Amino acid sequence: GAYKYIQELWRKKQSDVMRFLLRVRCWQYRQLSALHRAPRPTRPDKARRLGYKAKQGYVIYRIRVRRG
Amino acid sequence: GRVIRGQRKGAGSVFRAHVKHRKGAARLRAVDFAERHGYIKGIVKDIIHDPGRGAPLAKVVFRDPYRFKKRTELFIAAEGIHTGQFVYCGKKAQLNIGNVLPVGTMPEGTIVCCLEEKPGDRGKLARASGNYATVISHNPETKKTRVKLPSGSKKVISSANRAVVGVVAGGGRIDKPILKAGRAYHKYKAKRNCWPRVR
Amino acid sequence: VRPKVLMRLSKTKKHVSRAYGGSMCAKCVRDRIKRAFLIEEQKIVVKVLKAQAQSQK
Amino acid sequence: VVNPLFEKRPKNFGIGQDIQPKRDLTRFVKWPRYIRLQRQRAILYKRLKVPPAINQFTQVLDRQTATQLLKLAHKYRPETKQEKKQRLLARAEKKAAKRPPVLRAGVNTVTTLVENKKAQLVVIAHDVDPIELVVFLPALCRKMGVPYCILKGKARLGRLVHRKTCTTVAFTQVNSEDKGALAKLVEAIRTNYNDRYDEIRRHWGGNVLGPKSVARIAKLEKAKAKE
Amino acid sequence: KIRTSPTFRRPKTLRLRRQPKYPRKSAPRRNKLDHYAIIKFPLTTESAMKKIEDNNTLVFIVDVKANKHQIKQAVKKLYDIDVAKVNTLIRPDGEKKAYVRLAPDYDALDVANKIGII
RNA sequence: GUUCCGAAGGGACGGGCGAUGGCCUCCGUUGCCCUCAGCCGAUCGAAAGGGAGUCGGGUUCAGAUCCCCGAAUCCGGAGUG
RNA sequence: ACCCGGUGAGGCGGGGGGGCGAGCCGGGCUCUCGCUUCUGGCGCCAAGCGCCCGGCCGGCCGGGCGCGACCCGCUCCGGGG
Ligand SMILES: [Mg+2]
Ligand SMILES: [Mg+2]
Ligand SMILES: [Mg+2]
Ligand SMILES: [Mg+2]
Repeated sequence: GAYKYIQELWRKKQSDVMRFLLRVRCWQYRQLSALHRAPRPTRPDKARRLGYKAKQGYVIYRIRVRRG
Repeated sequence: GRVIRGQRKGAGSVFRAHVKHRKGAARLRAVDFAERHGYIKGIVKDIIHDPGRGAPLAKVVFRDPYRFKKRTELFIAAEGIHTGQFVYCGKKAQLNIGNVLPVGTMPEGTIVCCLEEKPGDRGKLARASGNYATVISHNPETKKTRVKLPSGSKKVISSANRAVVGVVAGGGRIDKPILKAGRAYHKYKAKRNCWPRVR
Repeated sequence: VRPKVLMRLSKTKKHVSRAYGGSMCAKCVRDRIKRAFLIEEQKIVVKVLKAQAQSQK
Repeated sequence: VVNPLFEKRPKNFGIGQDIQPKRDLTRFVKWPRYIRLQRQRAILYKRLKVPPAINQFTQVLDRQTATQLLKLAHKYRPETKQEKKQRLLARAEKKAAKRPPVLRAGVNTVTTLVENKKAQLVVIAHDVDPIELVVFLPALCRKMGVPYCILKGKARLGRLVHRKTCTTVAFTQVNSEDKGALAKLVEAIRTNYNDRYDEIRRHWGGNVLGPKSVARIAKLEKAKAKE
Repeated sequence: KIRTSPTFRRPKTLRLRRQPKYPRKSAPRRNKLDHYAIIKFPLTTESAMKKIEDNNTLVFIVDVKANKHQIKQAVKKLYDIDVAKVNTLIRPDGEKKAYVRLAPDYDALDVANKIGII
């Protein structure tokens, strides 16, 4: 299964690949608003192990919190 | 102790500016293609007085180059201007009182009013009655100009921001002594609530 | 009259029979006519002088 | 011969002279935030130094061979739901009175087939919107020795199956009449992808400036070249 | 196509009409302020008598919700008499006193005898 | 916070298409398309500011430019005008 | 990236093409410019040219597309960083 490979990918956050992904995604999220529905989870494996299913009735909201 | 008066002035309760009878913001026209490449002209329709400001304002009419309209604007009236006069706006308008053109084109030693401190700001510097700035020297590479401000300071300015030729009208206003507290009271009533100062 | 009364009036009691009737006075009307005509004549003159100079050069 | 009353009236669009015509302004419009964001995301992709593991998806299978790939895949389409209904009825009457080879869709199915070496070639869509779901798959395919190609369009890749989208498909078993065509496709694809993976893993991307910046740099370097 | 204006503006989409799959409430509300509950009873004071004898009017009191049009329609239906005009005032007690002037070809005194107030 | 980081308009002369009623004439209701379209920001804020158009005589116990009589006037509407 | 200013985010960067100069044997090269300055007037909703098409009877009536108004581009233009 690909979910395991995605799991080690996301555990290698300091790698240049994941660092590039995180930088680009953070820029885009910052450009968006503070509270908006995502069309689908960004981390499907993490969502699945947190209890998300690809069914009608599960929604995902991407939200931004001020730091400090 | 208590909050002091100079500390209360920043809350803006009774220390806001009295701005009902003011005629608008005195701003140069927005930069555009015509002003950046050639020029356009306008007729000086009115010369009016707004409360709280020493300099008079010139109400000028241009014609919109993109649709069938006429645009009205308010300039800080340079001294010597008059109604029925044509004022020219743009890069290559010739150099005479009332015109506005970038400071990088005018020769050194030029007297200027309503100087624009950053390009596009529509005039910020030397716009009080009788004040002016001087174009000291140019620098083509890096496109920068030295300007002497009415405070005696010298500043480096981008050579592509506009400026009105001439001195601001209404000069010599502070040479007349206010003879009485009534005159001072009326002077500051049209500006804000700060006059009767206590030691 | 007070401005909202002008609805009841007829047109002849509101304007005069002339170009810019009831909106601009006769003196400035005639100066506008003269100015437009003489300006256009001067423009024709400068155009023909420009053409003559182009031919000369 | 015609009316002298017909004359032309040229209109001079000089500075200040006349009102300009309504020309095209599509590159000066104030666009909505979503359009602006989605355009400058691509601009950012072209700016930044993209690591080779993400760069590798830009180098894509060419159109001319992709058409044979798709026409061969069109034979092994999985059954539509109505076709499955027909066959389920049909088995019902034949019981009341062999599994043809097909494509295997889904990143999970494809990756488990590849790591079991049950796959014969793998087609990967080039633009999965988290790239991380497929970014690891070319290297895995190389080490298992399975030929892989990168195809334009998850939409047209999932048009093979009868769904909206599909990330990867896998040829795992075909018929005799298509073994030769599959062999030709596999040899071409392995020459293009499998045998270059050193340069694929060491080929960075992006790092190209804007047209205005590169033009200004070109003018400056031309000046210094002349003198 | 081309864009001649530098402003993007929201395009005009299509808005369907309600096609409800069941009425929200089952039945229409019965008209409660009808011609019988709209006029309650007429005044029979000395002022009302003088008004009916002199001005050829009638005097009723009604609930505060009635319009002059509603009042005159109700008077026409209940007493089959034509009405010239209506003047209403909300009395300090709370009801709405209505002076209803009839068409000249009817007689207020006759209508009052018919109704029963005199 | 009140125009500031909004895809902030549900309007319109007209033209075309589609249906309808009325002596299917001509128009109207519309339904779709083409074309035209800055607003300074929803909304609240004055019984002394802005704001069309009613006056005279008589009448009660207590109401009158309000009721009765007589003279007016404004606004809106009107297929067939 | 991030920050500031302006606008109804209206002509930005290259390239072409054309005119005026300078100099070299009708030629290319570098540079430059592209139309508004005597007057308190007017200026929009295309003339013109070219290519198609339709309806009625060569004529009448009614449409469409392009040049006029150059092309290609990835940051709305500038200033910081
Ligand atoms: Mg005080
Ligand atoms: Mg008259
Ligand atoms: Mg109100
Ligand atoms: Mg009032």
